[PDB]
Amino acid sequence: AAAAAAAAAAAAAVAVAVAVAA
Amino acid sequence: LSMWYGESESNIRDIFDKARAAAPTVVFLDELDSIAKARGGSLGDAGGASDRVVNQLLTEMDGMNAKKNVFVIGATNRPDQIDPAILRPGRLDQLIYVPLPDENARLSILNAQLRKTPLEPGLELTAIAKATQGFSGADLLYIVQRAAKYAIKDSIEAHRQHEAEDPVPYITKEHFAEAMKTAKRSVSDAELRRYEAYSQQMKASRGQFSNFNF
Amino acid sequence: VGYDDIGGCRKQMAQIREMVELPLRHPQLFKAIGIKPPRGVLMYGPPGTGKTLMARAVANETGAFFFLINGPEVMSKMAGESESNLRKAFEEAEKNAPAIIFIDEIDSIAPKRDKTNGEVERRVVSQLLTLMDGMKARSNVVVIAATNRPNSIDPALRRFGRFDREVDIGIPDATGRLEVLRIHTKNMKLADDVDLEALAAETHGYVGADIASLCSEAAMQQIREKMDLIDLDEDEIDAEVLDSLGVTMDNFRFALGNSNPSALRETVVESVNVTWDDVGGLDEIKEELKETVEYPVLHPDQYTKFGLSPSKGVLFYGPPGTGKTLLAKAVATEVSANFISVKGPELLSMWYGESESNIRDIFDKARAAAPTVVFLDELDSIAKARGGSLGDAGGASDRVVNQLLTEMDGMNAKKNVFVIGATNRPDQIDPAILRPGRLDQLIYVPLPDENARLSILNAQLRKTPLEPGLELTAIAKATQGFSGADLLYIVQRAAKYAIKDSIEAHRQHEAEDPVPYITKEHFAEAMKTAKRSVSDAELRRYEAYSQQMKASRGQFSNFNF
Amino acid sequence: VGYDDIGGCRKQMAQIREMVELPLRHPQLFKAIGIKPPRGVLMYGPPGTGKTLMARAVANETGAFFFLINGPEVMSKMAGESESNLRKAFEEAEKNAPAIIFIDEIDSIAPKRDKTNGEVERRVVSQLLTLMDGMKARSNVVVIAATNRPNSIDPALRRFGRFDREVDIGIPDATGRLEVLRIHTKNMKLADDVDLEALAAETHGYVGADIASLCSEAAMQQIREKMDLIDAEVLDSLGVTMDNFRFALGNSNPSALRETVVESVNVTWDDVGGLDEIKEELKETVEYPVLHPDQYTKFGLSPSKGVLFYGPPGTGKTLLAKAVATEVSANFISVKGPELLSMWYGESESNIRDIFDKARAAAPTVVFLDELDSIAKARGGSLGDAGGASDRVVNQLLTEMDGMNAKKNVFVIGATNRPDQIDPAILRPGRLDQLIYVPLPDENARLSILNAQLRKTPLEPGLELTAIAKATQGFSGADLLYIVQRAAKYAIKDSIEAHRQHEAEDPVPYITKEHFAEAMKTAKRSVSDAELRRYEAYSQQMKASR
Ligand SMILES: [Mg+2]
Ligand SMILES: [Mg+2]
Ligand SMILES: [Mg+2]
Ligand SMILES: [Mg+2]
Repeated sequence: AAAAAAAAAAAAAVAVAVAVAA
Repeated sequence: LSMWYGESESNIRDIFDKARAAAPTVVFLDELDSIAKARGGSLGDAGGASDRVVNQLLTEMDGMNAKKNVFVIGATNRPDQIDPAILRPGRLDQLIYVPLPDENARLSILNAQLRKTPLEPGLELTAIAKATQGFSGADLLYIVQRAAKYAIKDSIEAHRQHEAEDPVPYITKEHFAEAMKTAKRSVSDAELRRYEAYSQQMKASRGQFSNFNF
Repeated sequence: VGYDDIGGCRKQMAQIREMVELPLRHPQLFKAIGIKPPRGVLMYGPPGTGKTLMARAVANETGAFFFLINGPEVMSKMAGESESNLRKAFEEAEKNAPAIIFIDEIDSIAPKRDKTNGEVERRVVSQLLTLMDGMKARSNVVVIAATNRPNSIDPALRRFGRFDREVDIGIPDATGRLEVLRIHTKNMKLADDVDLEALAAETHGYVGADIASLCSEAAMQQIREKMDLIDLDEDEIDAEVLDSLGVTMDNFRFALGNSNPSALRETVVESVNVTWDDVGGLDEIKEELKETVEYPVLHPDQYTKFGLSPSKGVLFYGPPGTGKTLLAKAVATEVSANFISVKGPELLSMWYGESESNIRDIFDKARAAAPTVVFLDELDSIAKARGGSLGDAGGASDRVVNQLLTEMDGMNAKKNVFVIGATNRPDQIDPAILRPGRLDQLIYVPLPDENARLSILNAQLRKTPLEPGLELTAIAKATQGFSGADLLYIVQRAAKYAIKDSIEAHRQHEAEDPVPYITKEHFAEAMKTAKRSVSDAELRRYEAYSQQMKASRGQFSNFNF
Repeated sequence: VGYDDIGGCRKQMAQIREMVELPLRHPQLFKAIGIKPPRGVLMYGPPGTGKTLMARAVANETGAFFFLINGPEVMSKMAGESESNLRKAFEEAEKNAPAIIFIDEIDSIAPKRDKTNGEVERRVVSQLLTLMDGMKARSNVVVIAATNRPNSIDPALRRFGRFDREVDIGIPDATGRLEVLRIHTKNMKLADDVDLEALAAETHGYVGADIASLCSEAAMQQIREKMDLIDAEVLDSLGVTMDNFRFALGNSNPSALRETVVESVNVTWDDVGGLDEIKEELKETVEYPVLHPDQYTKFGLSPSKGVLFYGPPGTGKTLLAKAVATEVSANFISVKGPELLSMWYGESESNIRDIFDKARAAAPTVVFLDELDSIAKARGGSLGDAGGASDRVVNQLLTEMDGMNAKKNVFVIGATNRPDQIDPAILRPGRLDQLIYVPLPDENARLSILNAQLRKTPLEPGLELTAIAKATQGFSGADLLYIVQRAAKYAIKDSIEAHRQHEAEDPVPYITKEHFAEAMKTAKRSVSDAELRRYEAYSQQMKASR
């Protein structure tokens, strides 16, 4: 008989940065 | 606030959802000028995250929701940075000005702060109140703390002498006489006149108003 | 282990013991009162506080069946097997006598379903939820959980029926630490010189897992001392040296001076050697600061009898190189409270809100490991007049200042955290942070006077050998406008000339200790290039600001009641 | 590799040695004293110091079983497999005799839980926590770790019972480097002339593998110079001279500073003319602390660190910086003026603190802050972004140069053109002690400059430079260089003309008096008299303060 298997690795996120003007 | 994208507004939505879920609820927004500033000022921004945050606050405090008895209280000492939309009636309708204490208010504050402290039987606070003119509650607290410090110093040296061979059951007149020579006013006349000008501009908004009959 | 091993938290001990034992010994009271006891416990607190010890003690104490489940022990690669393992565990636990199930490190099994993105974790959380409270809920089975973070747990698990009662296993106080020391030093061969009360007083932020480390490494120091010379035999040890094994007070002092609280392990400040005798002049400032930092810690009973909270903050302003940072170093060296040192912009980050996160983290660590002295060097970087940043960097500086304000004075537990600020431009600091309650006393550190300069010279030349015929009074009188940095420069230049003469003389001697100390001519030649560091315009600004403070202060002097 | 192979760090070696060996050798003492030994170590420090080497040494020497765990080798994609790998490793280790486990590069496995987005990393962190601390945690099993970023680890992991003591395996001292050289040079055949003590004294920031690289490079240089000279007996004549080691040392640099290496420019003390007093004062200030620390510790004082050159442009301050970088033993860190700045928030200060951290790590070091007019300026500008970052950068500079640090022989060398615009707190003693003014050279100074510039070039035997030196009275070293360049250009033009004429049909192997006369008729005198007035005013104000 056959069998299944589960797998959950990761994803991709988004960051936000702050800048300084002059 | 959070570094990620949208997590600030997600957190705001979660907090207000909890507030309206466990109603009636009281929500205290300390220093509203930190998160709710006038929009568009930032020339260089983090993708306009502050603008999105203030818009989220606006929509959640007044939008397509119900009135489940949730009371927003803001406490800020710089009312010039707050966006006008937030200060609209129906969002934050009551603007309460907390001015500097008068003579009877300084006396009340001193008694309130000395309600759990042993005191000299003959000590009166009317002189201290009459002598602090521009002081604030924090300044009166500082005076009280210095007096307590001098009392503790006298107690410690007395106990040291006792061990060498209550000496100070309660604070005396001298601990205030010696503790109020370093007291100072926290708020200067520049900030005082700025807050007075702000109050008077709101009063000027109330133009041509008196004891009038309909 | 036993019931006496866990010391420092008797309240939590009793709270757990109630539902762990009483409903098993005599349920007659509960059947009389008509209400069933709680059947869910969640122990949370900082690491090393004693959660696993409490679980082990319960296991050793109760005669009931015990089942321990580690956090990631349940997960398997097959789809639908983690929940099968959980079901097997719970059914086995329930099939036996009234049992206890301990789930360690629940932050792994049971995260919030809404924030996670996988599928097996959600399914495991749902299985756990239905096992804890569903149709045919439970039968005299009590579940205990331990975690370091309760906020990262599914809200459905933080409910009555699943985890009704949450015990807070927190940092011990002085008495609790004394109990921990007594417990951990009851089986070793101690010396007669040990007073555990002094140790429990001087140890401040130790979570109880650091007490064991301190004791063990102190014992290792003692054995090292008695091994280095008395018996270095790799073959066998004679019994005589074993009997002379007493961990002494000097060993405990060494162990205390080396170790630090586990919480502040990251932020340990590298040791610098400054002393109260190393800091010349400023005697009034020295005594005032010593009182402000020692009285609330040494004499809490006095403050509690007087019903008033101590003054905490203090700011130093004055011309540069006058002794502000030196005083900070001396404090960090010879005060008994923990020290947290940060430079001015050290805690800034490009990410959005990360500076605010850093500030919150450092102040939470400071109140957690209290009493704690936090030194904020060069406030002008992180705390400027809010609203004056017309050129917007995103306005993050305003957010930083607001966070500082409402972290030094807000909704907090009023723990012992003292804030020393040091700046040389007070006019640029926001007025809202110079108020009492945050930075109460504002101390002007002025330029030295004649006696102060003489004392500074004596302090700086405390260890350097000097000519017997040398006198520093003329040097102190000659300057009349110098600072401590300038006097240090004069001393260093004299050293430079002395070392030059010594090196050239030794080289000549080798070619075919002539100078054992600095001399009058060395000082005369090092004083030829002496210069003032601070001009008068900067001194004029400082005196004008101080006079403004005096105007804010001079209204009273001394009054009559 | 045994314990003898590891060298340069004695305290840490003893710390791991006693814990790993004595409990497994004589547990009778622990039974007598009634305390169990610590069973956890986290070795940290900069990369390439010998952490893995010490682990290998203790593994190879102790008779206890050794199990090796790598960082990413245990991770997987399936749900619940990395934790299974860790469980298998720990149970296999505990099944046998008392054993040692080594989790190399633990910072990859176990970052802070709160600041991660995945889930498998959190589960494996929790698995490590439960394995090391828990009900019936360990029995005669010792755990050792190695990492480069201790602060990027879960604080729950840095507690007693998991990692009892964090030993700092840092860079070695001069003696430590001596033993490192002696250890590494034990198998290769060396020549008698070279003495390793001088090499150890000369090297300052080299750590471990840096010395290994030095030895390997010296051997390779010796082989390459002999292999090209020649086309059994060759093996006998295999010896590495002191010249090979000198070559390798000159061509090398410590790993921590390799990215900050400066392009080699050849300048020497004789290549800078005039300024003898300033040159001698700088030499004293620089090589006194590093060559003779015994005298300084005998007198119990610290040495002056900072220096600032100011004056007209081109007079030779950057030339002195080059000369120092070439002719001092301490490491050099050059930086342009605004090179450290950045557009992001809180990054220009991070830049400053990183360079200072590297400098004080690889001490002694000379940091040359060039054009302080940009970084320093004057704190308290014209409000807004005109000062918003210019003040934060200055405050970071102040607190890094002086305050809450350990004195570790870091000499800041400044160079400016309008020092009146510098923040007064920077100029304070203890930050920039020496305020050296580098004036326009006088007649004899100009003569010295000319002789220095004309050191390596053919000259006519009957040629004198006194007339050239005296006929300027207002020039700078740059202007004299310009005169020399024009003279050389005219001479080489004449040479090319002669060569072309000879080809069509060494003619001039030296520069001539007429060449100098023709080149000198168009001179510059670049520095204006207003700049000289300003500099004289500033200098006399400084002297009045003096
Ligand atoms: Mg535990
Ligand atoms: Mg300082
Ligand atoms: Mg390695
Ligand atoms: Mg240059």
